[PDB]
Amino acid sequence: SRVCQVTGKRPVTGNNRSHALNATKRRFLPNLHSHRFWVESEKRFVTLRVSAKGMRVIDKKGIDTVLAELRARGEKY
Amino acid sequence: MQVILLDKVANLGSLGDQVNVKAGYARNFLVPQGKAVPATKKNIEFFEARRAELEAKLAEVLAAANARAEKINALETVTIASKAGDEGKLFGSIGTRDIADAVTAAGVEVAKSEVRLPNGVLRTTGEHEVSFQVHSEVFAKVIVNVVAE
RNA sequence: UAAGGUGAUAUGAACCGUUAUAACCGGCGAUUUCCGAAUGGGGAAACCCAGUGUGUUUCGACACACUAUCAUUAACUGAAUCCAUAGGUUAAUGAGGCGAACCGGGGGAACUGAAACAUCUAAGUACCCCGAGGAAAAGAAAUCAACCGAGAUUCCCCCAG
RNA sequence: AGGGUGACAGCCCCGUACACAAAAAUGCACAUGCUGUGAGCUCGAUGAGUAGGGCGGGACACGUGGUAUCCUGUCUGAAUA
RNA sequence: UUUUGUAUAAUGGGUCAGCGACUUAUAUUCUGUAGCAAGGUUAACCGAAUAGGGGAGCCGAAGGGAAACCGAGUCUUAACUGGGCGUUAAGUUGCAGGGUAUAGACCCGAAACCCGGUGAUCUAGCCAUGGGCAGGUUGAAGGUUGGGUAACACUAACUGGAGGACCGAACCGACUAAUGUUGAAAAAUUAGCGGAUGACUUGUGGCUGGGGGUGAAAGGCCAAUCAAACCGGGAGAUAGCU
RNA sequence: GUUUAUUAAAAACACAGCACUGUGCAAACACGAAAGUGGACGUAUACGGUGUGACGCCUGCCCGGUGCCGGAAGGUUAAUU
RNA sequence: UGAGCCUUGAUGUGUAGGAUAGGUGGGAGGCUUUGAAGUGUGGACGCCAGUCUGCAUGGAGCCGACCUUGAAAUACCACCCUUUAAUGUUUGAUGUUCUAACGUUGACCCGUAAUCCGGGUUGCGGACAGUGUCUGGUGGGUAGUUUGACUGGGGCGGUCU
RNA sequence: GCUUGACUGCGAGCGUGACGGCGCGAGCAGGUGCGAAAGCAGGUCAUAGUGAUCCGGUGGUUCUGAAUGGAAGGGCCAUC
Ligand SMILES: [Mg+2]
Ligand SMILES: [Mg+2]
Ligand SMILES: [Mg+2]
Ligand SMILES: [Mg+2]
Ligand SMILES: [Mg+2]
Ligand SMILES: [Mg+2]
Ligand SMILES: [Mg+2]
Ligand SMILES: [Mg+2]
Ligand SMILES: [Mg+2]
Ligand SMILES: [Mg+2]
Ligand SMILES: [Mg+2]
Ligand SMILES: [Mg+2]
Ligand SMILES: [Mg+2]
Ligand SMILES: [Mg+2]
Ligand SMILES: [Mg+2]
Ligand SMILES: [Mg+2]
Ligand SMILES: [Mg+2]
Ligand SMILES: [Mg+2]
Ligand SMILES: [Mg+2]
Ligand SMILES: [Mg+2]
Ligand SMILES: [Mg+2]
Ligand SMILES: [Mg+2]
Ligand SMILES: [Mg+2]
Ligand SMILES: [Mg+2]
Ligand SMILES: [Mg+2]
Ligand SMILES: [Mg+2]
Ligand SMILES: [Mg+2]
Ligand SMILES: [Mg+2]
Ligand SMILES: [Mg+2]
Ligand SMILES: [Mg+2]
Ligand SMILES: [Mg+2]
Ligand SMILES: [Mg+2]
Ligand SMILES: [Mg+2]
Ligand SMILES: [Mg+2]
Ligand SMILES: [Mg+2]
Ligand SMILES: [Mg+2]
Ligand SMILES: [Mg+2]
Ligand SMILES: [Mg+2]
Ligand SMILES: [Mg+2]
Ligand SMILES: [Mg+2]
Ligand SMILES: [Mg+2]
Repeated sequence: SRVCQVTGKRPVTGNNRSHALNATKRRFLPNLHSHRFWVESEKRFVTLRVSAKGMRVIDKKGIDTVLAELRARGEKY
Repeated sequence: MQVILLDKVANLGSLGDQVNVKAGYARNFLVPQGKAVPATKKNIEFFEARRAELEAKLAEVLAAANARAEKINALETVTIASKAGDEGKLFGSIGTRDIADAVTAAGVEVAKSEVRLPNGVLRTTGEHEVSFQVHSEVFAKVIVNVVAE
């Protein structure tokens, strides 16, 4: 599913509004990308489906700290 | 992204320095190779430990280089046995162990290696310059007056 | 507890019992076919077909037990690839499905009303889905107030159509 | 109270008020015991891709309106008593 | 009943019996009636439970002004001879009732819109696997021979057995006519008619699902239902109409 | 040959043939929020779409409009800043 | 190939003049042997007067109160304003090249006696492509709807204050 | 010829309209013009020459100003 393993960003629903304010149901999808992340703690590439923000979160927290939060959430990576 | 370097990098820096790198370069290249590691509030002391475990164990030695090289002006009067003939010039030679065991009398540590003798072997009964290898850069001083014997 | 009893249509038959194992009532127990989450594999539900391990046999064949999946943990093992890791086998623990309403969450109509209609309305209603519990959610101020002070959340009546 | 009994029963019957009762199992309360969880003091510490912002949406009675406040899909991004 | 007007040949009713339509809740106003009265009354809740307590509140006793503000006056205007609204009138809470409002709102009744399901045992198309086509005809290519060219070209005979080929049964279909039209039958029967080795037909099973399918295309067919199926739900949709 | 099962079998549909156009393969295109699947275990003598509709003689003038293709100095022009 | 900017090297012709006076202070001479001053001349700038610069050999000298002059010497120091050359350097466009993201419905290896999947090795592309958010355009492909009344029936026409 | 009464605030009372509204209006206050003065003048001989509300805009006005001082916005007056 279109969910980020770091953040848990999933598609959220909303409305498209026109100039006449005609509302129509629509989805907001995250900016999900599969990216291989270097885990130097383990000498291994780990592949995560992640949002661009989760990519920012990994840079900040470090993939080592992040993955410890994932295996503390199930979330087999 | 601010990161430090574990090696020299072409158009960036040298052997450890905080510089600002695009996230993709650091993330997709610099960190997967061993060319860098970010500042994470730890590597400003942890890989900055090769510059702080360094200084935690390099700091106090900068002073030893002096006290290991100061008390050699105390005597300035040493004379060592060796053969010596006419004209004031010598018969034999002067190695380094000649002066290494000579001034063990003077107490504080002295060696044959951490003394250095010139390429000439002091074949004179006359002042010919010598120095001590106390510190590698700072030169310490040697002059012995070989006993004209 | 008892002189009456063997459920009903429902009579009859053959019997039990009457001073305490008749029946009846209650508690703990026992048995509890097959299907069905159905779980050994399959399948047109109540059927078909096994495997392993024991113990039995007159050597024709019998009886019982275990054998799903997933998750977790563990042990053993184990690639490409030296390490390792994936992967494999087993054990143990737990889950699975059903169920009225209430609850929380994820999605989300239109008729209709506007005396047409699109904003708006209907309505976060109906409906679908996930999950839980005896209730759930919420909850101990980064709240209100107005220079006086109140002192978490929830529900009721007012404030007020 | 009621329900029955050959028509309408306080006294025919079953019952009702009232009084009593459990081998066995069990509930909710109490007391008490084994096992595990930690108070009390003292000094420290005070939740960052977060708050906030831009874009698009939603929620707040409040339809973006002069619109605070909450949530966030996207891009960003502090101070830290 | 509906109408200007109905014996009307305008509507409805075969008959009887039974059922079948102005309700309920909350707000609001007017009337009546009762209580108290410049005061009336409590709500939730407490409970000494239809008591009593609870006066938080609501209405009323003052209005004018957009408002600050003023106040039996106020606003207006620089100010009124003035003018507008007001002062000179008891209300309030119950009970009953008449209206209004929100709710299905007097009852019955649409076509339809939307949500979620059920359906390809009919039919349409496709997929796989099996089957069926009596009998009779025509006689393509090719082949062979004779004939003919320097050799190819070539022409009778035999052979051969092609074809969305011919006639015609089973089988598949349905052009005409009659019958029947509360039928034997919610599409048939009778006589004739078309195809009948193919783009054929048929059995078994399978796939496609509703704004979707499938369609040699008729808006045809998708279980006697199709310009959006069926069932259930929204739902007592709405109905200025009958 | 096909068709309005149940009032229309036809001049309608289809048809071989013709042309135009798209498509270089992870093809276009289509079903699918997606994965994927068909196309096709095919590869431009192929595939999809459109129109015409055996065969024969042929298919004339018009690119102003609308689309399609291409071109690009200038003008107009969104988010953003 | 566009621009800011630590910081320095160039930019300062009312004219008096020895001839190219932003300015206050710090001060009386700064540089010249990690080379003075004299020559050719480098590509700059210029009021047509020379300012400063690259280099050759060079080897003991150009530079004030100078008298004048509203101003006293680029003699040194120093913050600083008109001007204008460069790069460590910030982000802009284009072009080329790369690889490490990303892709691969290429080959090969293992998982695995598996045309899925994953991992691995390799090649090919490669910051493209592709996807998210935002945005302009297109958009009966699909949806929701509108498309008036009077009227000697309706429609056409005419009319609507 | 002179001028700005095509004035500002009000308005007894009438008229005409279902209403919204439209119209006529002496006289009062203030200020003006014409005229020696009486007086006339609140547009044009009259009756057509127009468009509700909403949403906004502009100017004025310290009416209001969500702790408070301001401001925003709102109100009120004039006009689009
Ligand atoms: Mg079984
Ligand atoms: Mg099974
Ligand atoms: Mg609607
Ligand atoms: Mg309507
Ligand atoms: Mg709406
Ligand atoms: Mg926002
Ligand atoms: Mg009539
Ligand atoms: Mg009539
Ligand atoms: Mg009559
Ligand atoms: Mg009659
Ligand atoms: Mg009639
Ligand atoms: Mg009649
Ligand atoms: Mg009748
Ligand atoms: Mg639906
Ligand atoms: Mg549905
Ligand atoms: Mg058929
Ligand atoms: Mg035939
Ligand atoms: Mg025939
Ligand atoms: Mg048959
Ligand atoms: Mg027959
Ligand atoms: Mg027939
Ligand atoms: Mg035939
Ligand atoms: Mg038609
Ligand atoms: Mg049918
Ligand atoms: Mg339902
Ligand atoms: Mg109805
Ligand atoms: Mg409804
Ligand atoms: Mg035919
Ligand atoms: Mg027909
Ligand atoms: Mg017919
Ligand atoms: Mg045609
Ligand atoms: Mg034709
Ligand atoms: Mg173009
Ligand atoms: Mg349409
Ligand atoms: Mg509608
Ligand atoms: Mg009409
Ligand atoms: Mg006057
Ligand atoms: Mg006139
Ligand atoms: Mg204002
Ligand atoms: Mg405030
Ligand atoms: Mg304030």
